[PDB]
Amino acid sequence: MEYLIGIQGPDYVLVASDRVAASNIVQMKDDHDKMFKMSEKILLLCVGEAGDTVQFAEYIQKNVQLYKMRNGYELSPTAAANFTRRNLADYLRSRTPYHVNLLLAGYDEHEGPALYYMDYLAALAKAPFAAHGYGAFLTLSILDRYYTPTISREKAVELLRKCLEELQKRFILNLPTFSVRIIDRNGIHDLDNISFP
Amino acid sequence: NQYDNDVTVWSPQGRIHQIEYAMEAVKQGSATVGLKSKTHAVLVALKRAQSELAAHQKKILHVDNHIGISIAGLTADARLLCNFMRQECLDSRFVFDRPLPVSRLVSLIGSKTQIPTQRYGRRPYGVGLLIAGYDDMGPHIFQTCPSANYFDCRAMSIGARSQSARTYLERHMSEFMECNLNELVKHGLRALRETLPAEQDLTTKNVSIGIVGKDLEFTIYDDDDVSPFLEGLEE
Amino acid sequence: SYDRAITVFSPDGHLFQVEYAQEAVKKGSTAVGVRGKDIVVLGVEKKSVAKLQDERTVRKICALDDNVCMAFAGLTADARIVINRARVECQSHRLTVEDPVTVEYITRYIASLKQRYTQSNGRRPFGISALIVGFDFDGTPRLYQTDPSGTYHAWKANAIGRGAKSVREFLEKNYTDEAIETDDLTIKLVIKALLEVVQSGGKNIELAVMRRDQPLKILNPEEIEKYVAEIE
Amino acid sequence: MSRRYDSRTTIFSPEGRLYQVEYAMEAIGHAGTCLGILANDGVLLAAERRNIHKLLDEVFFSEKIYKLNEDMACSVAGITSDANVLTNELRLIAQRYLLQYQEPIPCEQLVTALCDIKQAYTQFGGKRPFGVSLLYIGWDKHYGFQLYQSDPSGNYGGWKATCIGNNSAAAVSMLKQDYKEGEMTLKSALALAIKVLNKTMDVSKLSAEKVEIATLTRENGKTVIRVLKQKEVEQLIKKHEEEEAK
Amino acid sequence: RFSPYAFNGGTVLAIAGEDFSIVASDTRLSEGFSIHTRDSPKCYKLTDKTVIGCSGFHGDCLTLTKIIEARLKMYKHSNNKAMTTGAIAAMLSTILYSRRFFPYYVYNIIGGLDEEGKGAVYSFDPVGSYQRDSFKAGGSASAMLQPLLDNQVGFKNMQNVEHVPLSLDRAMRLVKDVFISAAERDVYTGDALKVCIVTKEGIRGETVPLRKD
Amino acid sequence: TTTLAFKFQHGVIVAVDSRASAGNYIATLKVNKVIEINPYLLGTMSGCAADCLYWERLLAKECRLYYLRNGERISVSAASKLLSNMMCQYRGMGLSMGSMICGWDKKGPGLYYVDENGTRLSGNMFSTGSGNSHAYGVMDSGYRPDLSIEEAYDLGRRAIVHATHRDSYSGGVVNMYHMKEDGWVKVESTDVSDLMHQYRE
Amino acid sequence: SFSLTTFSPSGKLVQIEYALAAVAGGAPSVGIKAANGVVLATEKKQKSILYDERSVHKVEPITKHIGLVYSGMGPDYRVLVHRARKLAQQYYLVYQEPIPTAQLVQRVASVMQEYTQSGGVRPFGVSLLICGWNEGRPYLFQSDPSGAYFAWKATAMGKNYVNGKTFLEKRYNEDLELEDAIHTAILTLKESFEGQMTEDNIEVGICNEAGFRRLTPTEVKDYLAA
Amino acid sequence: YDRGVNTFSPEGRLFQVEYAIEAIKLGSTAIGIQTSEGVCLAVEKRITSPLMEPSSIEKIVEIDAHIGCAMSGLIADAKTLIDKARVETQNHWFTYNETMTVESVTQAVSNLALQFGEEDADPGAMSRPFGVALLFGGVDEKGPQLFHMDPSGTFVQCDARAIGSASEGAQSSLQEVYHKSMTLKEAIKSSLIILKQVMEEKLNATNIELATVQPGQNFHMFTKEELEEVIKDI
Amino acid sequence: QNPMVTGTSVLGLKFEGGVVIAADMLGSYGSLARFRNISRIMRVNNSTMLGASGDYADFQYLKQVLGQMVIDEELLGDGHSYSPKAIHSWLTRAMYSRRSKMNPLWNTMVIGGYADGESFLGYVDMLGVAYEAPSLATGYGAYLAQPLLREVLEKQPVLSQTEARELVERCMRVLYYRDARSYNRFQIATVTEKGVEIEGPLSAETNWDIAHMISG
Repeated sequence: MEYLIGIQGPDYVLVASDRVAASNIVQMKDDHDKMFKMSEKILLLCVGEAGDTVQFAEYIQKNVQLYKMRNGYELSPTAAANFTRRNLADYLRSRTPYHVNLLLAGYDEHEGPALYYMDYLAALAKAPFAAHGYGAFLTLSILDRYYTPTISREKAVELLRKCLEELQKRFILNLPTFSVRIIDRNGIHDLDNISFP
Repeated sequence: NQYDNDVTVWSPQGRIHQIEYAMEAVKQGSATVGLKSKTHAVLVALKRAQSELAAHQKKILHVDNHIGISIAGLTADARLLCNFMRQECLDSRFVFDRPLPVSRLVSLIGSKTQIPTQRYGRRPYGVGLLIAGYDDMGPHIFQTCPSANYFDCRAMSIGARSQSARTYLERHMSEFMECNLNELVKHGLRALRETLPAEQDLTTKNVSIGIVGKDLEFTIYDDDDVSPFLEGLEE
Repeated sequence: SYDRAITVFSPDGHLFQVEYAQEAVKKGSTAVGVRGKDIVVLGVEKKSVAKLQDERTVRKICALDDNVCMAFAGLTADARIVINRARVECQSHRLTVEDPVTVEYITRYIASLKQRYTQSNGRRPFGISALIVGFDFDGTPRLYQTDPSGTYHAWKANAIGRGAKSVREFLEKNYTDEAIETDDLTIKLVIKALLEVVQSGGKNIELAVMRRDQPLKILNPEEIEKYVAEIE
Repeated sequence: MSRRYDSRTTIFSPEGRLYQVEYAMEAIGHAGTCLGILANDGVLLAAERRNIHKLLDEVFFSEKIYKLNEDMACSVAGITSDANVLTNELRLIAQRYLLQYQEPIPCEQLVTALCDIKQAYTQFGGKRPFGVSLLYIGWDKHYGFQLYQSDPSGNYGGWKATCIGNNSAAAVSMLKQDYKEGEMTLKSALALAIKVLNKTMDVSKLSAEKVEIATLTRENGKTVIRVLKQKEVEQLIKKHEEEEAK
Repeated sequence: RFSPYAFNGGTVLAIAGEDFSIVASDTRLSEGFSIHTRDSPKCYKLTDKTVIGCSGFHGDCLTLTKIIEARLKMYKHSNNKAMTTGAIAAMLSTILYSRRFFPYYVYNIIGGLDEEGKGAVYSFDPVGSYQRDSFKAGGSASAMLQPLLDNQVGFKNMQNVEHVPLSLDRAMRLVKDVFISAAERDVYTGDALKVCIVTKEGIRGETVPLRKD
Repeated sequence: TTTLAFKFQHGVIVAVDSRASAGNYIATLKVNKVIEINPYLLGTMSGCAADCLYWERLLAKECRLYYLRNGERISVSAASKLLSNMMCQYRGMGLSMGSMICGWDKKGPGLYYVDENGTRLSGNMFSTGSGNSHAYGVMDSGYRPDLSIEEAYDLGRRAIVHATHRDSYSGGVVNMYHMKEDGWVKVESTDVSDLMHQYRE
Repeated sequence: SFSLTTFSPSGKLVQIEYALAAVAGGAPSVGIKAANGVVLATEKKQKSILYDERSVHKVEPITKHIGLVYSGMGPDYRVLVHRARKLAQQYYLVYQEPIPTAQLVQRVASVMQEYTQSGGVRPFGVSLLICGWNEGRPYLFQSDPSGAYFAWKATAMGKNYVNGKTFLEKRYNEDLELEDAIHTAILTLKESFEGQMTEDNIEVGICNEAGFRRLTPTEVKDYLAA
Repeated sequence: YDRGVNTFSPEGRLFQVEYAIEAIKLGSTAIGIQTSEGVCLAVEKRITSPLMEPSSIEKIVEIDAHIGCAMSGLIADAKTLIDKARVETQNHWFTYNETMTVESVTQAVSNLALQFGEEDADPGAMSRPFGVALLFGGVDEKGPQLFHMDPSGTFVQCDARAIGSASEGAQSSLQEVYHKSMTLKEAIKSSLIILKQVMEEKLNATNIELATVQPGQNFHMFTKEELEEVIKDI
Repeated sequence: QNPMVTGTSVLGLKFEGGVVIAADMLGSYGSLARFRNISRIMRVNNSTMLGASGDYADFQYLKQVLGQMVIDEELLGDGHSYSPKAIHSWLTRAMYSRRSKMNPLWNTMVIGGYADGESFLGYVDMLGVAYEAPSLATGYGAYLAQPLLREVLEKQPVLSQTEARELVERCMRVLYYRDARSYNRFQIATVTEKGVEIEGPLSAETNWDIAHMISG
């Protein structure tokens, strides 16, 4: 059960994904990047059954790239999750139901940076921060204590280390390496990969 | 005039001119002849080359061990019926594990030939088919037409300049039943002599044959074994 | 449905329907394109509107992808269907293969459609001829022209539309290694290629450029006049 | 079947054009005169009614002016029967867009969507093309106030001002002369339609019943569309009534 | 209710000599513990150099035999040539996968001469995998015959013993005695033995009796 | 049944065993799991044997198609990309196939792992099969990014040795395939049993 | 499988142009919308006294509040009756309400639009007058073979419609009672129809707050007092 | 136009197909060669402008390692047929795990050519015949084989067959020069002599394309190396 | 699919220039013996015949298909007849497609035939198992009559109609004893060079004296 987490600040959206892809008792690829890029200001992060993550992500990814070419502009973060929800809902009752839990982040010149939560049943929700997997128990409860709507993006990553260290302490599965990115009006900004030497 | 446009339009004399011109295209090409005795049947096909550099076209299409056919008419139009006829013969041994009877096959081929005729938009097959086969009742020579009509003949010559060939076949028809396999090929090749002018007559290179028999499956000969078949015969 | 043959042969062997299709290609506006050294540049003349039309829908220089762009000369009708379904192939190729699109790969699938439309029952051959130009891997540019008949060629310098043969005469004569040397000389060649068929047109020339990793860029009217200012 | 009676629209003329499309543009010219203007404060639409009789009623909102969606509208000049087919298809494309992205469709996207359906019958199918020419108005999130004109061949384009139907050469000529680009707004430029509709109509004494005017303006973050009051349009014509004297 | 197949027993073993290939199997056909008939030849000759036995459910053997021969003669008339022993291998492998969702239950062993004249053996499995080996087995007794195959042909687990290439005389001793030993202890083998040998001239087939129980 | 391969500066080394068994009973000791695709592309086998044969041969066709099409010698990443697609069509119909993708292109000696559900994973060091767990331990003790080709085989040999030693389903004889720029080469086919006396004493 | 309707060099539709020419060559038909109801008057002309009048009626109801008349080819009108009635029932399934007049005639004329487009089918040779009552508003519409439906306070069609419109330019006034509008329509057809004027030849029906109701020959005989 | 596609003539010919074979007279002159040591095919590129790249246009493409191609008349008609020809060729090896014989190549193409029709079919069917004259060569275990195909769809084994505009006098000229055991290098000589004589432009490495197939050497496309050598070794 | 009209054992044996086929006239619904008069045996042209077991319902459908197929060749007058092989070949292939479609006809059939002095006898199964043996049984008759036949076939491989039918009379005599679903009525169909000859219903005399030997 891989773990995703994300946080939406006023001017920013902080997202973090575990890089470990494991099978049975061993880690296949521990640094494998789960973060996918829908467009310049809009990314997507998915977790779930192995094949469903990779495969279904290309659908939303390539089809949004087709939109920008016709109308000359990218979709809005709201239209993104919408277009993502219906396609996942239409394929939910099909012969091959997909198991994926995804966080959708993006920026807009009006709505600003946005974060949208989605389950495996394609139920869309707008929350300041959300997580996936079993790790959401040990983490999001900490965020409820220390979060404020005015929190700076600097103290964000500083706060995220408190939730991530609980995964190495109490939480059973390793997840040694974590990927961190942040999105604002200036575009995607990559950050340090947190590791415990 | 205005009645020659398609098959559906009937002439005031009650004739379809497209079917009439379908029989004309058969007369526009290589003349083949075949005959059957009480035992063996032979199909003599005349191979023609466009030039001397180009080789001779293949007028014989192998169907099955007990069945073979020669084509006279538009070349590629026989390819559609070929793959169909081969598929029908395979389906017979695929289900019944038995070779399809010769008379039953031609009746099924004549059906597929007639279906596109009355239906507008489908071109009728413009190639004639001379098919032979052997069964428990002996060999059979079945000549067809683009009109889908098919007969049963002791010997038949179709194509251009087949007039003098048929006249030779009628007078010698009484011998065709009692002759053995060797004499069937001889008189069968001398019947092909009348289909060509007095300059170019016959060679072993441009003439191929095939035979089917009691215990002998249908085989195809072109040059090697045909040379002793032709030589030793007066013309 | 509607099922019959449209294009049929002739007693001389030539195709009536296809020749009239290429005739409508020449009746359209004059479009040009060249394959530069490190870049590619497209251009097309603009029929002069009087103080009315908006240039958003009128623009005849489009982009199929970040790697490849295109221009068209002919009936504006059939041009938009090809642009749409080619962009679908660009995303479908990236959906099927993680590697990006190839200019030669996308070009053939385009002209292959016009070949299908010619021999299909009830369909019609298009009256458009499109210039497919883009960047291949390692940065090697490629310029290809389509045909209503379905064939596609390769061109270093090309001109389509009205007076395409007239501009081609200027091409073959004035195209040398001196041509398309630099980004400036490549653009000035496209302008001069549009100066033969222009009658008192002036500013009507609009240009476009794609530079290396960057996607198709439209030169502003003032940036166009900067290169047009030098003639004599 | 009877290929003798098959007209084969897909056949090109020896001049390299289409038979039906060329005759379709002429049929549009016989229709009523309709114009439109793109201004700063919004879009302007005015249409003449060629049908004139004492028994006419027109219980609907307007004759040649229809409402595509919340943010867009349209006019029509051409065959009146095939107009309802295109109007329904525009309402289908716009609402199917609202399903996926849950947002209003931009002006340029809805126009190019139907033009692909218009020319699809000229490409194949053997069915006759459409003889309907449509004007498009509305507002979108990006480009804002927009005015579009369509052709029966499927071609289209943006326009600041234009005219369709009868008197196309005279009206468009009179339009450009006094047209103020990005300057003269709804209030002022509304007097031009009445001025043009009086010149395009050969019968003098332009009547407010013989014409129809509708405008669309987004105010306070909400798109507002209405059909102008005939009693006020009369006073708007009373302006033009006193214009030749003063 | 309904079982798509039932195990019918039977055993097929094929050893490929240097220039020859010997294929031998019993005629015993049974269902569960019930016997059908004592003459049920598994080996089916296709072309001059090709003979194939099929060990498994007997009904699925005939359908493949017909579909194979359907493609064989169809290949012949179309391609004007017979299929090589190696060509039938990859052909039937694609035939098995088309039915993958409704798997044929059989053990297919191809035998005959290759293009070089050597004996070739191709062993298949119900899912359609294929491989080439000098000696293969199939069926229930295939488990019991392996040590005797790894001894005479295999030469494994002996201390400094010369490795002689197998001969026809040894094979007739080997292949029979391993079946004589298998038919004793295994219930699914016996009642007769048929041997199919194909050389450059053609097929040579003979039948040798086994224990009647 | 054990299949392992790992990427390194000098190319990739593929090390598998020869024994594929049905149940506790050994089918054949000499089974060849490694499958040939192109001179520069080499396939593997895991799980169902027939599913590896068919699809990689179908991919071998696809590798020829595009090569008979654009003649570009399709990249290794696009290979597994095309393989992922075709496998996701029948996903859920019962196809279980483990496998690996080895090859060399302009990017380098690409190594990719493909699952039954279409999972596509690149990386430096892989493994799969029943007894694969015994391989990770001995292989992960010590590492040099740049491998000496000889001791690299020894690291591959000693892996398979102790791996197949603990696992009952892994065994037979050693199969070893080095990867090179132009094309791969088969290093050796060696018995596992006789390699013990070396390591044993 | 091919549409025979093409554009004339003048732009007119030749097949539809001759469609109305067949409509004008039929029996005259008129209608008037006044006060709370709408009247439709048609003339049924048999070929002898041997044909039953009450067997087949030209005025037919569609739904409770809607009815239709016609002038043109008889058989072409029977196709529209089945398609209009079936369309109104498909309406009642979705919205569970009676169908309004504007919604009905729209999609009913769409059937005319389909057969003037889809291939292998000739256009209709009929023109229908639409009568409906919804939400207190009387609705009188006129449809043509091309499928264009308009709105009319009063109208005339069929034969001698030019003189029929001339009567409506005078005899038709505003604030006119429905009963007087019926006798007014009789005065309109007084000049057109000749010979013996009876209650069986003329066929009249109306629609009002109580709904569309066809008139019996006995009631028409009282309405013939003029 | 006042005639059908399948309408028979009073002389027993098809209006459609007759103009097909009549249309191919405007194509580019190309000649195939069958030798005891291999198969040789040459084609004239017929470039209408220096800006047009003769390297991008290819009238000879590789289906299998044995089989080559040839093109004349309308180029895209051949590309449509070669596409499906390469699909069924790999479908052969996908099943039988062997290379398709030269005969089975033309059998698949002859089937695709015979399917031409309009009514009573799907829209994905080819309505009119191709204006291409096809030459399919190759070398297999049976030895070198060269086949000729016209819009009719027939295939016949022949030593050499001329196609294109000059096919009239070229085919009679190929008869005279080619005889007996004449090999590859000796075939290229008489090939470039007859082709250069009939075409307008002079022989050049970029004005024509040449490729050969041998028993030991598979299909090998001649680059600037081999092309510039054979033109000066003529 | 359902318990529909289940059948009983089916016995057949080759002899010189002919085939003996015997089957009971009892249809059986579940454990109940319900229909005691039915026609199990059908004559197919002159030289061939068919009899079956298992579901009698599904048989009549496939029994009817053969009738229409025999008409096809009789209308042609080609001078040929369906061989027992081809019918046994068509039957094995036709019933085979029922297994791939997951709707198998549940039956066990036996085909007698006489061709040019060589009498063909054949066996088929629902699942498609087919072979040729001189003695064929169905169901528990394979557990009873089959070893009794092969006991005599060892000493007398060649038999005439005399001892063949007389042995079959003794075969079904045991089917009363150890087969609970058998019944008194049975039919004897003999195919000779004169064509199929089907005798009417017959009975069998049996000896129950084992009952009185218990008290001893």
